[PDB]
Amino acid sequence: SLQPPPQQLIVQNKTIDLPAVYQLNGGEEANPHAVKVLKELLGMLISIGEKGDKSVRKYSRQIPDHKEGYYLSVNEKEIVLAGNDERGTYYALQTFAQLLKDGKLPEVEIKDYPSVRYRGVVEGFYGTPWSHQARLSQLKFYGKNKMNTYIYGPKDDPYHSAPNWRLPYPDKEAAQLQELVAVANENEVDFVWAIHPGQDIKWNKEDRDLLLAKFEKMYQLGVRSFAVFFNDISGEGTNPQKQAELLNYIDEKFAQVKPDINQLVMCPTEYNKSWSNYLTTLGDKLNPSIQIMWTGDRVISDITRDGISWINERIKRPAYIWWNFPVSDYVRDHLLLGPVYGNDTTIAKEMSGFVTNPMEHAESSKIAIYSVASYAWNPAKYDTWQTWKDAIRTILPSAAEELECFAMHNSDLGPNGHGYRREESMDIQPAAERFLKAFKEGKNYDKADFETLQYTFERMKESADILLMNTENKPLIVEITPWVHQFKLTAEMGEEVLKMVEGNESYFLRKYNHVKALQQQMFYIDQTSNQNPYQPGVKTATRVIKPLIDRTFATVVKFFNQKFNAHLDATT
Ligand SMILES: CC1=[NH+][C@H]2[C@@H](O1)O[C@H](CO)[C@@H](O)[C@@H]2O
Ligand SMILES: [Ca+2]
Repeated sequence: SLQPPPQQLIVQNKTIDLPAVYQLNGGEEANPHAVKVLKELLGMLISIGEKGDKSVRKYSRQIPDHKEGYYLSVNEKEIVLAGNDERGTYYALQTFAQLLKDGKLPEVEIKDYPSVRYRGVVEGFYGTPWSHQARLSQLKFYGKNKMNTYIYGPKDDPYHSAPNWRLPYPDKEAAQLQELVAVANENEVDFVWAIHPGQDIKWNKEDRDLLLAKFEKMYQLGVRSFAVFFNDISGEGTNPQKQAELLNYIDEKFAQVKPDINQLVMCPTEYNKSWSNYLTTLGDKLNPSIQIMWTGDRVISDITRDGISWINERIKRPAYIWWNFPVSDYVRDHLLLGPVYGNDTTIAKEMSGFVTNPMEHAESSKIAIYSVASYAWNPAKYDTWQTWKDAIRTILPSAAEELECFAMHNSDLGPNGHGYRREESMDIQPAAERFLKAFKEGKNYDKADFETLQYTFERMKESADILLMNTENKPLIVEITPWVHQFKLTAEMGEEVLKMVEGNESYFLRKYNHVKALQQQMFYIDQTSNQNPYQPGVKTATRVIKPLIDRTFATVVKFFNQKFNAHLDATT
């Protein structure tokens, strides 16, 4: 199992021992970051190097001729880790580290390279920006999954957006950015520093000079890739001719002047199909090397063949995709922990880049991020479900089943202004649907369904309790804890409500009162946890499980009230 899966893989059904004695050719000429991964993992010859190095001369026809490509070979006689370029060598090592299992390797031959040129993450959501420690952890994770791109653009950073985009970062923060940049470098990730000036930009010399001075300060802190964001603004900063002129100016006086600038990227104001001469003005005027970002047919959407042709026709270049999932900044009471799916797997050539805007919950986003990394590297082989399982097992190996259970009932967004939904709880959804119907109509429910609902609530309780106490990824557990409490409460409510379904008039009373107490505890968590100004609270298992419970409760309470002439409160 390899994530992302390589372009080409031939496996020989033999295994070799990681050599106790070995001879390393190329250690001094190969990418230092790749050599470092190799030595920590470690007579038999091992050859490491970039094409052009004396170490790998014998394999140069083996090395794929692609940016970031690599040839990797393991057999009983030798090991070869040969990049087409320095980052390709590092990528060989990240594949190599996954082959190693118990001091053993399979005999293989891999030729690999990314299908999409830029792959990664844009921290571009509304809400609490990622902590410094969060970001350090992200960048290690990106290099492991061959994501080469991190776009730094937290809407609420005042040195990124209006009005202090004009001011150098204060010393403390600048030292932090500088560390991020060094750590990105170590993990072969391009730190792309974004600026968001359009809300108060003046199309004059004063503001244009300030923007270049700011980019120059960022250059001094090590930054080598840059973006200019014009998303979600109003006023004169939306002018497409002015924007293109600015980006072209930046390109002419900065990106073409410095020896080593990599990505120059812009996010347009009209960044999705439903929100549109703006696009053709940019496509025609903006220098061809400059990237243009795009979220799809709507603010939140998945990328289709027709959707991507539509945009590429207007911008006159392959669109650099900003995918708004798992971003939850418009449904902040939900965690979106489901599979990444819905994106067309045959359009790699029609995109310059593919990044995912994640949740404010950094560790919880690694499930989707790991999947996006898999998809963007090798879309033709992208496997939604398997990759979601591999993500979870990679992130929490000590409690993989429990995180799966929690994530599979924490996927949908609930009703929202963007109209964007995800599947959730599909496993039990038939059994749920059948159970509910047998009440609506007044018939006997199938027993197997009752038990499947029991088993589901039980596994939910187990997973909640185990996740709470897990110490392998504490930051993850801190992020999800309030939803964990609420998820456990849901499961307990579920067990008690089913017990109410199985008839004693005094037993039913105990169980009803118990359920009233559980509802109250859930109200309390919803009223005191995650109290943001927009979608306060904590909602979990909303698509299928919570309605199933609430409906079943309202039904059985009604039957009871009709039977014993009582007036129990049937609300939820
Ligand atoms: C390009 C773009 N910018 C906005 C918009 O898409 O919607 C996102 C999700 O609500 C939000 O996070 C982002 O800041
Ligand atoms: Ca070299």
